[PDB]
Amino acid sequence: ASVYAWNRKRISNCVADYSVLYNSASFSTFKCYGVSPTKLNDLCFTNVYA
Amino acid sequence: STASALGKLQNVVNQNAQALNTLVKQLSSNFGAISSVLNDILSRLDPPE
Repeated sequence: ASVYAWNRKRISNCVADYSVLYNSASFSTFKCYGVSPTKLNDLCFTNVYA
Repeated sequence: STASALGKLQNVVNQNAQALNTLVKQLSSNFGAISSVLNDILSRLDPPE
């Protein structure tokens, strides 16, 4: 989507494996602010937004 | 029959209890950090922060 019409997706009721996202090198920039990326595999949230 | 004739001892007890209560409740403050519980900070962040 365009910047002024950015796409928003809502995620719930699933198991997420962020490890496969982090170990992949396909991304130029991967920056986590409130959490440590290596700790994401343990915390359980609700109401994820992408 | 008449009550409230022992205000001094009751006053002492109340003061002590109130001080202890506020000391305990101070443990829920934030002090400018992101959270007031050590476990959540420890289980969400890398040490350097």
